[PDB]
Amino acid sequence: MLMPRRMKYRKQQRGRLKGATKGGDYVAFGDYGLVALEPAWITAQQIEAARVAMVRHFRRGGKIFIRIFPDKPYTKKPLEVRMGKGKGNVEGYVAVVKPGRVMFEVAGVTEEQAMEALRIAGHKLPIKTKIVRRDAYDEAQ
Amino acid sequence: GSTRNGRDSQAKRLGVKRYEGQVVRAGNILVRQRGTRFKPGKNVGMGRDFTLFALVDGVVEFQDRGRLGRYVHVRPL
Amino acid sequence: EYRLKAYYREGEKPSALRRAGKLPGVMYNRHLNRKVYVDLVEFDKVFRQASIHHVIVLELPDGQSLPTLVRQVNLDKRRRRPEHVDFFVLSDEPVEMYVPLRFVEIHRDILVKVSPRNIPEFIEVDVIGDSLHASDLKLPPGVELAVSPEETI
Amino acid sequence: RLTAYERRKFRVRNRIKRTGRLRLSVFRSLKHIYAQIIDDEKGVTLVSASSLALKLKGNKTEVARQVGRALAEKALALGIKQVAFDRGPYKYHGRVKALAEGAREGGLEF
RNA sequence: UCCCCCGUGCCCAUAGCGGCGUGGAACCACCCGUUCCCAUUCCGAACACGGAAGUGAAACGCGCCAGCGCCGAUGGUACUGGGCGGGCGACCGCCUGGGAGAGUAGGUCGGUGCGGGGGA
RNA sequence: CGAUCAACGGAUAAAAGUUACCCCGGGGAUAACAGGCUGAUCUCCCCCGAGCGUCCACAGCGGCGGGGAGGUUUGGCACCUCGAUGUCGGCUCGUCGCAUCCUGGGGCUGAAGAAGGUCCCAAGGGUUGGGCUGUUCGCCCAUUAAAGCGGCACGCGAGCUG
RNA sequence: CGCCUCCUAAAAGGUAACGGAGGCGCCCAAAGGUCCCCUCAGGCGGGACGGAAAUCCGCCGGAGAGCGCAAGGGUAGAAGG
RNA sequence: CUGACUGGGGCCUGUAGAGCACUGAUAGGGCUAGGGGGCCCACCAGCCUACCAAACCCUGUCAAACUCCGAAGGGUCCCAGGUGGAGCCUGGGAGUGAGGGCGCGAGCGAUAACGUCCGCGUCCGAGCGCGGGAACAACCGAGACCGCCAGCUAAGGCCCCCAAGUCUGGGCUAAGUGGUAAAGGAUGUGGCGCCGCGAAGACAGCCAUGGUCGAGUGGCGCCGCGCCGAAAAUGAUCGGGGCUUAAGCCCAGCGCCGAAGCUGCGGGUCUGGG
Ligand SMILES: [K+]
Ligand SMILES: [K+]
Ligand SMILES: [K+]
Ligand SMILES: [K+]
Ligand SMILES: [K+]
Ligand SMILES: [K+]
Ligand SMILES: [K+]
Ligand SMILES: [K+]
Ligand SMILES: [K+]
Ligand SMILES: [K+]
Ligand SMILES: [K+]
Ligand SMILES: [K+]
Ligand SMILES: [K+]
Ligand SMILES: [K+]
Ligand SMILES: [K+]
Ligand SMILES: [K+]
Ligand SMILES: [Mg+2]
Ligand SMILES: [Mg+2]
Ligand SMILES: [Mg+2]
Ligand SMILES: [Mg+2]
Ligand SMILES: [Mg+2]
Ligand SMILES: [Mg+2]
Ligand SMILES: [Mg+2]
Ligand SMILES: [Mg+2]
Ligand SMILES: [Mg+2]
Ligand SMILES: [Mg+2]
Ligand SMILES: [Mg+2]
Ligand SMILES: [Mg+2]
Ligand SMILES: [Mg+2]
Ligand SMILES: [Mg+2]
Ligand SMILES: [Mg+2]
Ligand SMILES: [Mg+2]
Ligand SMILES: [Mg+2]
Ligand SMILES: [Mg+2]
Ligand SMILES: [Mg+2]
Ligand SMILES: [Mg+2]
Ligand SMILES: [Mg+2]
Ligand SMILES: [Mg+2]
Ligand SMILES: [Mg+2]
Ligand SMILES: [Mg+2]
Ligand SMILES: [Mg+2]
Ligand SMILES: [Mg+2]
Ligand SMILES: [Mg+2]
Ligand SMILES: [Mg+2]
Ligand SMILES: [Mg+2]
Ligand SMILES: [Mg+2]
Ligand SMILES: [Mg+2]
Ligand SMILES: [Mg+2]
Ligand SMILES: [Mg+2]
Ligand SMILES: [Mg+2]
Ligand SMILES: [Mg+2]
Ligand SMILES: [Mg+2]
Ligand SMILES: [Mg+2]
Ligand SMILES: [Mg+2]
Ligand SMILES: [Mg+2]
Ligand SMILES: [Mg+2]
Ligand SMILES: [Mg+2]
Ligand SMILES: [Mg+2]
Ligand SMILES: [Mg+2]
Ligand SMILES: [Mg+2]
Ligand SMILES: [Mg+2]
Ligand SMILES: [Mg+2]
Ligand SMILES: [Mg+2]
Ligand SMILES: [Mg+2]
Ligand SMILES: [Mg+2]
Ligand SMILES: [Mg+2]
Ligand SMILES: [Mg+2]
Ligand SMILES: [Mg+2]
Ligand SMILES: [Mg+2]
Ligand SMILES: [Mg+2]
Ligand SMILES: [Mg+2]
Ligand SMILES: [Mg+2]
Ligand SMILES: [Mg+2]
Ligand SMILES: [Mg+2]
Ligand SMILES: [Mg+2]
Ligand SMILES: [Mg+2]
Ligand SMILES: [Mg+2]
Ligand SMILES: [Mg+2]
Ligand SMILES: [Mg+2]
Ligand SMILES: [Mg+2]
Ligand SMILES: [Mg+2]
Ligand SMILES: [Mg+2]
Ligand SMILES: [Mg+2]
Ligand SMILES: [Mg+2]
Ligand SMILES: [Mg+2]
Ligand SMILES: [Mg+2]
Ligand SMILES: [Mg+2]
Ligand SMILES: [Mg+2]
Ligand SMILES: [Mg+2]
Ligand SMILES: [Mg+2]
Ligand SMILES: [Mg+2]
Ligand SMILES: [Mg+2]
Ligand SMILES: [Mg+2]
Ligand SMILES: [Mg+2]
Ligand SMILES: [Mg+2]
Ligand SMILES: [Mg+2]
Ligand SMILES: [Mg+2]
Ligand SMILES: [Mg+2]
Ligand SMILES: [Mg+2]
Ligand SMILES: [Mg+2]
Ligand SMILES: [Mg+2]
Ligand SMILES: [Mg+2]
Ligand SMILES: [Mg+2]
Ligand SMILES: [Mg+2]
Ligand SMILES: [Mg+2]
Ligand SMILES: [Mg+2]
Ligand SMILES: [Mg+2]
Ligand SMILES: [Mg+2]
Ligand SMILES: [Mg+2]
Ligand SMILES: [Mg+2]
Ligand SMILES: [Mg+2]
Ligand SMILES: [Mg+2]
Ligand SMILES: [Mg+2]
Ligand SMILES: [Mg+2]
Ligand SMILES: [Mg+2]
Ligand SMILES: [Mg+2]
Ligand SMILES: [Mg+2]
Ligand SMILES: [Mg+2]
Ligand SMILES: [Mg+2]
Ligand SMILES: [Mg+2]
Ligand SMILES: [Mg+2]
Ligand SMILES: [Mg+2]
Ligand SMILES: [Mg+2]
Ligand SMILES: [Mg+2]
Ligand SMILES: [Mg+2]
Ligand SMILES: [Mg+2]
Ligand SMILES: [Mg+2]
Ligand SMILES: [Mg+2]
Ligand SMILES: [Mg+2]
Ligand SMILES: [Mg+2]
Ligand SMILES: [Mg+2]
Ligand SMILES: [Mg+2]
Ligand SMILES: [Mg+2]
Ligand SMILES: [Mg+2]
Ligand SMILES: [Mg+2]
Ligand SMILES: [Mg+2]
Ligand SMILES: [Mg+2]
Ligand SMILES: [Mg+2]
Ligand SMILES: [Mg+2]
Ligand SMILES: [Mg+2]
Ligand SMILES: [Mg+2]
Ligand SMILES: [Mg+2]
Ligand SMILES: [Mg+2]
Ligand SMILES: [Mg+2]
Ligand SMILES: [Mg+2]
Ligand SMILES: [Mg+2]
Ligand SMILES: [Mg+2]
Ligand SMILES: [Mg+2]
Ligand SMILES: [Mg+2]
Ligand SMILES: [Mg+2]
Ligand SMILES: [Mg+2]
Ligand SMILES: [Mg+2]
Ligand SMILES: [Mg+2]
Ligand SMILES: [Mg+2]
Ligand SMILES: [Mg+2]
Ligand SMILES: [Mg+2]
Ligand SMILES: [Mg+2]
Ligand SMILES: [Mg+2]
Ligand SMILES: [Mg+2]
Ligand SMILES: [Mg+2]
Ligand SMILES: [Mg+2]
Ligand SMILES: [Mg+2]
Ligand SMILES: [Mg+2]
Ligand SMILES: [Mg+2]
Ligand SMILES: [Mg+2]
Ligand SMILES: [Mg+2]
Ligand SMILES: [Mg+2]
Ligand SMILES: [Mg+2]
Ligand SMILES: [Mg+2]
Ligand SMILES: [Mg+2]
Ligand SMILES: [Mg+2]
Ligand SMILES: [Mg+2]
Ligand SMILES: [Mg+2]
Ligand SMILES: [Mg+2]
Ligand SMILES: [Mg+2]
Ligand SMILES: [Mg+2]
Ligand SMILES: [Mg+2]
Ligand SMILES: [Mg+2]
Ligand SMILES: [Mg+2]
Ligand SMILES: [Mg+2]
Ligand SMILES: [Mg+2]
Ligand SMILES: [Mg+2]
Ligand SMILES: [Mg+2]
Ligand SMILES: [Mg+2]
Ligand SMILES: [Mg+2]
Ligand SMILES: [Mg+2]
Ligand SMILES: [Mg+2]
Ligand SMILES: [Mg+2]
Ligand SMILES: [Mg+2]
Ligand SMILES: [Mg+2]
Ligand SMILES: [Mg+2]
Ligand SMILES: [Mg+2]
Ligand SMILES: [Mg+2]
Ligand SMILES: [Mg+2]
Ligand SMILES: [Mg+2]
Ligand SMILES: [Mg+2]
Ligand SMILES: [Mg+2]
Ligand SMILES: [Mg+2]
Ligand SMILES: [Mg+2]
Ligand SMILES: [Mg+2]
Ligand SMILES: [Mg+2]
Ligand SMILES: [Mg+2]
Ligand SMILES: [Mg+2]
Ligand SMILES: [Mg+2]
Ligand SMILES: [Mg+2]
Ligand SMILES: [Mg+2]
Ligand SMILES: [Mg+2]
Ligand SMILES: [Mg+2]
Ligand SMILES: [Mg+2]
Ligand SMILES: [Mg+2]
Ligand SMILES: [Mg+2]
Ligand SMILES: [Mg+2]
Ligand SMILES: [Mg+2]
Ligand SMILES: [Mg+2]
Ligand SMILES: [Mg+2]
Ligand SMILES: [Mg+2]
Ligand SMILES: [Mg+2]
Ligand SMILES: [Mg+2]
Ligand SMILES: [Mg+2]
Ligand SMILES: [Mg+2]
Ligand SMILES: [Mg+2]
Ligand SMILES: [Mg+2]
Ligand SMILES: [Mg+2]
Ligand SMILES: [Mg+2]
Ligand SMILES: [Mg+2]
Ligand SMILES: [Mg+2]
Ligand SMILES: [Mg+2]
Ligand SMILES: [Mg+2]
Ligand SMILES: [Mg+2]
Ligand SMILES: [Mg+2]
Ligand SMILES: [Mg+2]
Ligand SMILES: [Mg+2]
Ligand SMILES: [Mg+2]
Ligand SMILES: [Mg+2]
Ligand SMILES: [Mg+2]
Ligand SMILES: [Mg+2]
Ligand SMILES: [Mg+2]
Ligand SMILES: [Mg+2]
Ligand SMILES: [Mg+2]
Ligand SMILES: [Mg+2]
Ligand SMILES: [Mg+2]
Ligand SMILES: [Mg+2]
Ligand SMILES: [Mg+2]
Ligand SMILES: [Mg+2]
Ligand SMILES: [Mg+2]
Ligand SMILES: [Mg+2]
Repeated sequence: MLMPRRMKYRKQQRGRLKGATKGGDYVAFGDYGLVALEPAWITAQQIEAARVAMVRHFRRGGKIFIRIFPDKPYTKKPLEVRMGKGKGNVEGYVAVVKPGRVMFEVAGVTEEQAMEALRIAGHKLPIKTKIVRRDAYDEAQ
Repeated sequence: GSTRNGRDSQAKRLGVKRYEGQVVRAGNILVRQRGTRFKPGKNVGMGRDFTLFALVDGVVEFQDRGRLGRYVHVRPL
Repeated sequence: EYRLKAYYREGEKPSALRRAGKLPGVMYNRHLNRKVYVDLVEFDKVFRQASIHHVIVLELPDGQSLPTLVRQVNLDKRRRRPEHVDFFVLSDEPVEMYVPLRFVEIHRDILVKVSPRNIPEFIEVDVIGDSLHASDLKLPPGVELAVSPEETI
Repeated sequence: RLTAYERRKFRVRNRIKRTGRLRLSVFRSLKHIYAQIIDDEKGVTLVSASSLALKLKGNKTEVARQVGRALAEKALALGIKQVAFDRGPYKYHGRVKALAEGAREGGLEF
């Protein structure tokens, strides 16, 4: 499971999920990528669930690129406590993902293997996704 | 938490007090700042807390000199 | 070895053009700068095989067949579609641009300056735990390396 | 980068220009010595004297004293009395000191 | 009015780093000494003075070079003042006015004022 | 000059507890019950298919993750009620929902038969007596076709009990 | 529970929560005035004891050092030695 | 005449966005100070690593307390328009110092609450007066001095309840969808595309790649409107009746109905000017 090794600040404010993706919008490392279609907080558990599913489906071969990282701390108050008395404790980490962001790539596999592995990985994620392949537009960037 | 945090200090109301083209009298405070964000130009003095004040009656003029800094002048009438 | 029809535009709103299935763009070099537009499906079919490497000849309604190169494609992040195209107009001077690579990972377009008349199409490289640098390129006659000498490919 | 010479020149002259007077600027080469009276507000030179133009030859400290007298005599005909002495990178001593006393003996207020 | 040098400004890298060439007639510098004025937490290195045997090697000035650095359009986009809509929500569209950052083409090995010395 | 007048615009030079023996003025400006909004918690249903199942992902199962429904639990909030909305269990009397415990009808089965497992349809009728404990709950005894789960101010004290 | 710094704070100022992070209740007789002089951290190479790191020499290095104590602003054309 | 508001001009700012120059975070690869073992060998070192990892190089990202950048706006001054139950000065009299909903920008909360805490605006409060929204403080329309059996409009409507079109033209839906929900699933349906194979006789059927077969057919993409997914407790229902080339949805027209808004006619009253 991913998380930053060091942090300047333990807790962050809940920001905003506005706008299309800032960076990471084109396939850059692999041959087939999974692209987000709507914004969400993607937790570290969901990232690992998707990665392991591709590893199992890629028996022997395959190399997987994870292009998102959960750097944002996620906070929760303990059960049965009232409002107030400070911000809740850190319970996990999420990655802020906006539409157009390429989340995963794969390489070293056939086309059939890539489409099935990325399809299963998407079922582990809380958002609608699409599968893309590297094209001239990605190389033009 | 609600025990570790909870402190702050009063706001200081810093910034430029008179802008370019305004007519000022001698002694008028022109800038409140921490350090030399603006530098004293012609007919401008600096106090011990980097406050810029006019030395003569006149018109405020702002100037940017690149690597030499930003200057505030008072041009006499 | 590619052709495409381009139409001049003056003041039509680019959002209006895109709703009509068109693609706003610009063409320029150190002498000219003209606003144009092209048909979106026609450009897409050419660009998938003619990337920033190959020359595209634009047919204008003024009777001039200008040989251009794509310098920039601006994509619509949400819809993964091109919203603007920059066309660099070729001339007699040498030009730096990205030629394709032929393998038989790190890069897919090695940058070299070259004349328009000696643009090469294939750069074949023969491929455990090692690495391939750009220093091992064949470098056919007519080009000069426009990258760092120690780039890994 | 700056040298001790360049830092010294700036440090002395920035103090002088703060006062808003006319600055008496002195340049001292291995051979000669030169003096200008400068108005920084307009950026023009009012009067200038040197041992090169006057063809003064002798002991350098003696030469510099006569250059100060000539600059002082030149200054008063133009209605200047009050100036500020700008030593630049030079210590107030020797040839530069001799020029200052010569200017003061000629009727300059500094 | 032309050119070279010396001093002092302004604009504040389009002015810079780096590479190559060049200048001693004049100026400037290095240089020769340390009795004298003055000086080194030791040292004439620095600061200072007295000079003219030598040299433009160093420094400085002046030229050429776009490798780096800096400047940088047009076009399009993001965002947005105002006016209207959609979506269970996260959020998203349309009209009207404004409009980046990055990237591209490209530009740049400064510009200019005052004074002084010399030559044409 | 004498200030942890630090509860730092500093009631006196000088000051702690307890009340189920309690009292008055007020508040639904504010808690405990019930309702309400919400649904983290709770119950149920789906998606994905790693893997189990002699062989075989899907007879029966479903790692890691994902999407919902319900409004029975524990909470969050403090919106009507503090010039009063009686609060557990039992008794009596019911009535409704179906996510069905039995009885009726079906598909599949890793269904020979008999007996089961699982899902679909189905709310007409039914769903026992007793020991322990104030208990709800639960355990136990003897049975049964079966000994269902919930709502109705956790139904029901101007109906009883206490 | 008073005071200082940053964020929240929506590019003037101001702006709340038992919101997110840290400090203060001193000190200095020079750590004050003025005049004069000087310029860092770091890296690379060389040098008895001597090293990761003492003191010495050369080169690059524009502020990444320092400025009594938090943080921010400022600052070598000094506010630093 | 100085006001809110507006026009021109200058100056001030570090948010949105963006970026990686600083401070932190961070993915893949290359090169390697130093690590784990290692062929070892302590006489002495290189080397092996499909195990880490400093700097550096390439590619690729993140930030309320990061910034090489940087808007739209906002603030302020000067000049100009602005005569308004505008502004400024002096004094008398207060009340208020429990707010609330909605929209946008944030924090807290679980990106829950008819939740809580601020900022900018708005309305209710005090407009529980009026029209629409079935009913309904704050959603839409609109600021009620009085009278009229006059007229035009607003939001919203024009099949009946119920005032006005069973109006006109083009298209879609078959689910009573319209008239209450997601991931996911599907030869529903209509419209457009990209490709493939086709009397170099194809897909299906039939005898086994060959004959039989004689006009098309197969694979993907997008769009509109629908279907399943979909279980709660007194009696049901879109407000009701009812509605299917609609009385549903989408596009375009003309007309009408519709308020205490506006106009017409008459009257009262406040302020200012003749
Ligand atoms: K998904
Ligand atoms: K107090
Ligand atoms: K008692
Ligand atoms: K009750
Ligand atoms: K379900
Ligand atoms: K009560
Ligand atoms: K019951
Ligand atoms: K059965
Ligand atoms: K039944
Ligand atoms: K019990
Ligand atoms: K006026
Ligand atoms: K960075
Ligand atoms: K303005
Ligand atoms: K309000
Ligand atoms: K369809
Ligand atoms: K009247
Ligand atoms: Mg928040
Ligand atoms: Mg967020
Ligand atoms: Mg980027
Ligand atoms: Mg949270
Ligand atoms: Mg809190
Ligand atoms: Mg929390
Ligand atoms: Mg994103
Ligand atoms: Mg703290
Ligand atoms: Mg404290
Ligand atoms: Mg605060
Ligand atoms: Mg304050
Ligand atoms: Mg403050
Ligand atoms: Mg300011
Ligand atoms: Mg001071
Ligand atoms: Mg001086
Ligand atoms: Mg010079
Ligand atoms: Mg610049
Ligand atoms: Mg001696
Ligand atoms: Mg030289
Ligand atoms: Mg362009
Ligand atoms: Mg541009
Ligand atoms: Mg532009
Ligand atoms: Mg906007
Ligand atoms: Mg707009
Ligand atoms: Mg805004
Ligand atoms: Mg706007
Ligand atoms: Mg615009
Ligand atoms: Mg831009
Ligand atoms: Mg730009
Ligand atoms: Mg240059
Ligand atoms: Mg006292
Ligand atoms: Mg007290
Ligand atoms: Mg105390
Ligand atoms: Mg005290
Ligand atoms: Mg107190
Ligand atoms: Mg006080
Ligand atoms: Mg106080
Ligand atoms: Mg106070
Ligand atoms: Mg007391
Ligand atoms: Mg007292
Ligand atoms: Mg006492
Ligand atoms: Mg007491
Ligand atoms: Mg007592
Ligand atoms: Mg008590
Ligand atoms: Mg007692
Ligand atoms: Mg008691
Ligand atoms: Mg008792
Ligand atoms: Mg007792
Ligand atoms: Mg008693
Ligand atoms: Mg007693
Ligand atoms: Mg009593
Ligand atoms: Mg009492
Ligand atoms: Mg009492
Ligand atoms: Mg009482
Ligand atoms: Mg009472
Ligand atoms: Mg009261
Ligand atoms: Mg209440
Ligand atoms: Mg109240
Ligand atoms: Mg209370
Ligand atoms: Mg309560
Ligand atoms: Mg209660
Ligand atoms: Mg209560
Ligand atoms: Mg309670
Ligand atoms: Mg309650
Ligand atoms: Mg009630
Ligand atoms: Mg629910
Ligand atoms: Mg839950
Ligand atoms: Mg649950
Ligand atoms: Mg399944
Ligand atoms: Mg198996
Ligand atoms: Mg099987
Ligand atoms: Mg869910
Ligand atoms: Mg459901
Ligand atoms: Mg639910
Ligand atoms: Mg309930
Ligand atoms: Mg409750
Ligand atoms: Mg509570
Ligand atoms: Mg409340
Ligand atoms: Mg409240
Ligand atoms: Mg009563
Ligand atoms: Mg009563
Ligand atoms: Mg009561
Ligand atoms: Mg009662
Ligand atoms: Mg009771
Ligand atoms: Mg009871
Ligand atoms: Mg009982
Ligand atoms: Mg009971
Ligand atoms: Mg009972
Ligand atoms: Mg009973
Ligand atoms: Mg009984
Ligand atoms: Mg009972
Ligand atoms: Mg009974
Ligand atoms: Mg009974
Ligand atoms: Mg029942
Ligand atoms: Mg059923
Ligand atoms: Mg049965
Ligand atoms: Mg049966
Ligand atoms: Mg059987
Ligand atoms: Mg079944
Ligand atoms: Mg069935
Ligand atoms: Mg069933
Ligand atoms: Mg049933
Ligand atoms: Mg029923
Ligand atoms: Mg039923
Ligand atoms: Mg019995
Ligand atoms: Mg029993
Ligand atoms: Mg018995
Ligand atoms: Mg029993
Ligand atoms: Mg017994
Ligand atoms: Mg018995
Ligand atoms: Mg019993
Ligand atoms: Mg019992
Ligand atoms: Mg008993
Ligand atoms: Mg038990
Ligand atoms: Mg039995
Ligand atoms: Mg039994
Ligand atoms: Mg039986
Ligand atoms: Mg109920
Ligand atoms: Mg109840
Ligand atoms: Mg109860
Ligand atoms: Mg009960
Ligand atoms: Mg009950
Ligand atoms: Mg009850
Ligand atoms: Mg009961
Ligand atoms: Mg009862
Ligand atoms: Mg009861
Ligand atoms: Mg009773
Ligand atoms: Mg009872
Ligand atoms: Mg009763
Ligand atoms: Mg009663
Ligand atoms: Mg009763
Ligand atoms: Mg009883
Ligand atoms: Mg009782
Ligand atoms: Mg009792
Ligand atoms: Mg009793
Ligand atoms: Mg206090
Ligand atoms: Mg205090
Ligand atoms: Mg603001
Ligand atoms: Mg400002
Ligand atoms: Mg501010
Ligand atoms: Mg407040
Ligand atoms: Mg407040
Ligand atoms: Mg507190
Ligand atoms: Mg606070
Ligand atoms: Mg701090
Ligand atoms: Mg402290
Ligand atoms: Mg303090
Ligand atoms: Mg002291
Ligand atoms: Mg000090
Ligand atoms: Mg000091
Ligand atoms: Mg520093
Ligand atoms: Mg400290
Ligand atoms: Mg500082
Ligand atoms: Mg500094
Ligand atoms: Mg310096
Ligand atoms: Mg941002
Ligand atoms: Mg930027
Ligand atoms: Mg990060
Ligand atoms: Mg790396
Ligand atoms: Mg970023
Ligand atoms: Mg952000
Ligand atoms: Mg960012
Ligand atoms: Mg900051
Ligand atoms: Mg920022
Ligand atoms: Mg006016
Ligand atoms: Mg007044
Ligand atoms: Mg009165
Ligand atoms: Mg009064
Ligand atoms: Mg009164
Ligand atoms: Mg009052
Ligand atoms: Mg009051
Ligand atoms: Mg008050
Ligand atoms: Mg109060
Ligand atoms: Mg209050
Ligand atoms: Mg209240
Ligand atoms: Mg309140
Ligand atoms: Mg209000
Ligand atoms: Mg408030
Ligand atoms: Mg609303
Ligand atoms: Mg609201
Ligand atoms: Mg609101
Ligand atoms: Mg809102
Ligand atoms: Mg908001
Ligand atoms: Mg906030
Ligand atoms: Mg909020
Ligand atoms: Mg969210
Ligand atoms: Mg809310
Ligand atoms: Mg309400
Ligand atoms: Mg509220
Ligand atoms: Mg605030
Ligand atoms: Mg507010
Ligand atoms: Mg406010
Ligand atoms: Mg608000
Ligand atoms: Mg208001
Ligand atoms: Mg209002
Ligand atoms: Mg209001
Ligand atoms: Mg109203
Ligand atoms: Mg009002
Ligand atoms: Mg109303
Ligand atoms: Mg009302
Ligand atoms: Mg009412
Ligand atoms: Mg009311
Ligand atoms: Mg309406
Ligand atoms: Mg109404
Ligand atoms: Mg109504
Ligand atoms: Mg109705
Ligand atoms: Mg309604
Ligand atoms: Mg209403
Ligand atoms: Mg009403
Ligand atoms: Mg309203
Ligand atoms: Mg009205
Ligand atoms: Mg009337
Ligand atoms: Mg009409
Ligand atoms: Mg109309
Ligand atoms: Mg209207
Ligand atoms: Mg009618
Ligand atoms: Mg009709
Ligand atoms: Mg339909
Ligand atoms: Mg149906
Ligand atoms: Mg349906
Ligand atoms: Mg229906
Ligand atoms: Mg329906
Ligand atoms: Mg559906
Ligand atoms: Mg359905
Ligand atoms: Mg259905
Ligand atoms: Mg239900
Ligand atoms: Mg029709
Ligand atoms: Mg009317
Ligand atoms: Mg009216
Ligand atoms: Mg009238």
